[PDB]
Amino acid sequence: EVKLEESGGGLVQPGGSMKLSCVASGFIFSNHWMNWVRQSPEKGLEWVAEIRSKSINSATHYAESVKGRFTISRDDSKSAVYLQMTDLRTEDTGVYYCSRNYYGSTYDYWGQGTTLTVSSASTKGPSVFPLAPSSKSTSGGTAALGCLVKDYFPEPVTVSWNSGALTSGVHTFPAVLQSSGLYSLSSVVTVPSSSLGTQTYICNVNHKPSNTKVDKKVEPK
Amino acid sequence: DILLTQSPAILSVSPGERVSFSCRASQFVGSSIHWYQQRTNGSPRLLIKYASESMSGIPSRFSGSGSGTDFTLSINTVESEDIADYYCQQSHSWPFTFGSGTNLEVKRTVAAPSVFIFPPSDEQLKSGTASVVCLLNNFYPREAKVQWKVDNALQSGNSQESVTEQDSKDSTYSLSSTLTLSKADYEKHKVYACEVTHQGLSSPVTKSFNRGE
Ligand SMILES: OC[C@@H](O)[C@@H](O)CO
Repeated sequence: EVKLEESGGGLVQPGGSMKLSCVASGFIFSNHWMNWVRQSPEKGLEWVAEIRSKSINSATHYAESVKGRFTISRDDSKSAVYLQMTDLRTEDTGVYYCSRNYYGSTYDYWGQGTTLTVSSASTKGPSVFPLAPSSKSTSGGTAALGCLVKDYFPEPVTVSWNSGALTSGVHTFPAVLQSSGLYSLSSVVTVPSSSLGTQTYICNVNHKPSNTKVDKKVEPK
Repeated sequence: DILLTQSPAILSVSPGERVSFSCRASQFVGSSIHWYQQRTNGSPRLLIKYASESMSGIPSRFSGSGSGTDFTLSINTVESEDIADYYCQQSHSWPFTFGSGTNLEVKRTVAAPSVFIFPPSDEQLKSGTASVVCLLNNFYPREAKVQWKVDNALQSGNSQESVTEQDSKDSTYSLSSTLTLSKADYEKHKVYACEVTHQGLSSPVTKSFNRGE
């Protein structure tokens, strides 16, 4: 199994710096070309940088829109590829994917992405409130419950239920930007109404830029 | 640089039908077009390389064709699990470029939403704010109307809605509407109601509660 795992995203002021990392496994790392490809609502999928093998001088190539500001590097002893970003701009905001390109053809493996936000605003961790089940959130044999993840910045937060053991029926809604400048979202799950008060439901909320890791037990009302 | 034009940007098809995605290159790219699938909250997955060679593990209903500047991705019988965005990519010349993507919606029979309402939590109320949430779960088609009434007074400008992307297991959408009030304005009223209209409902559905019950 090939795996690529990015990290290092977060919030940075305009003009600031930030270094992304990616660790690879499942192929002979030092023989292959590692890439960063970013994604944003405005520009879609956009190749950013490539570093090729040590055997051909670890040659680095950059998209014209980041040339001079970004530096890609690799450490073959760690199976790591890095992206040092400087003089960051608002338009650099996006999801940054670590990706392998098969010698100038397909991007045949991708990581899961790490999110970069270039903004003058500050980091704020979320507050987490239960959306408690009751008869008012029961529809026949289905009950709904959830978690309200309120007043955080920047994106993203991840939510899981019962430490990931509960995935069926879960909807985590796209975040909305409130007038305050802070994001807000709800994660809900639908369950059998008979399981209210007999099964435990805990939403696990993670907001890395503020190092919030909160588990919230959601109880019937 | 080579521009890949993917048009149309949205496709909507019924299950069991054949669907075709179009990718046109502004210059000759030979056969060096690659197709990717990106599911909601996921990463692009390689499907076809070099216009028509499907990768190992891709279901056989996927196939590609074309050469020169005109390329097609086909799904000969579409299922809900095929709901995603589809991107093309050229590696004929540097730099490699991607199309803008086409989104695939798979139609289904009309499904009225289940409607649920949640009062604000005691914890949030202690912080001075009351958020009331109305959930419209697993409906189709996407269009739905949500109105907040507080003691039968229609509310305006104090709510926000968020809609999920179409679900690949059952082709439905879900929607949340959050009404936010100060604790002071929350305590000045009693009845908090959520009213939902949708193609699948024979008449509007109202979910409500009395504050403090
Ligand atoms: O999440 C499915 C819900 O409708 C349950 O009643 C079925 O087990």
